[PDB]
Amino acid sequence: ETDCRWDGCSQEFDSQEQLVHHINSEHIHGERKEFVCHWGGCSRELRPFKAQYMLVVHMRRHTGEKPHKCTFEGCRKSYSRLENLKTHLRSHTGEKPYMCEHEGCSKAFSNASDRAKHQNRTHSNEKPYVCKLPGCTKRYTDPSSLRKHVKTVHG
DNA sequence: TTTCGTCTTGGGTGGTCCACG
DNA sequence: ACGTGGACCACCCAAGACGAA
Ligand SMILES: [Co+2]
Ligand SMILES: [Co+2]
Ligand SMILES: [Co+2]
Ligand SMILES: [Co+2]
Ligand SMILES: [Co+2]
Repeated sequence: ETDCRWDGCSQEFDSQEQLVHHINSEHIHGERKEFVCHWGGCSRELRPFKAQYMLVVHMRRHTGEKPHKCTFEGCRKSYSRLENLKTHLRSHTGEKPYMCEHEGCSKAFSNASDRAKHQNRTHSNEKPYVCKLPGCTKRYTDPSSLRKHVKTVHG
């Protein structure tokens, strides 16, 4: 939010455009000696990336930049991951390209991942969002059901 | 080369919604 | 006679891998 925080760099700024410009040119762009974020609190410190285009997407965490805009006139939602914008898209249509494929369900998602939750969870059997308050033994399929409990109940 | 493509896997929030205790 | 608990979903989004452009 308007100011590099790359280790040592001190450019404050005016527009996302510029900052998210400076990074790719200043820090991520050039060099032939390995790409790693060096941003303040980076949850990976220096867990280098494989390719360097991968770092580049990562910053969008740090930067805030969701550059894949939606097209459907009127709507103005970006994302910062292509995959995402793709799905955000279908919703404008109803496109559920992604059927629960396996064992014999026939239900489908606008996207792959939600198809994989449902997919594993809804045909679960186990419930691994077990609450961890002693004298409960309360477990659910999804973090949401859990979460609601450990706080409607405990907490 | 590197980057994409698209999938897999995985860490979240807000909620409907209704059935059964 | 019935309230809520919790299964299931919608959106959120990071990142591997591995091959294709
Ligand atoms: Co900088
Ligand atoms: Co970082
Ligand atoms: Co849109
Ligand atoms: Co299914
Ligand atoms: Co509990």
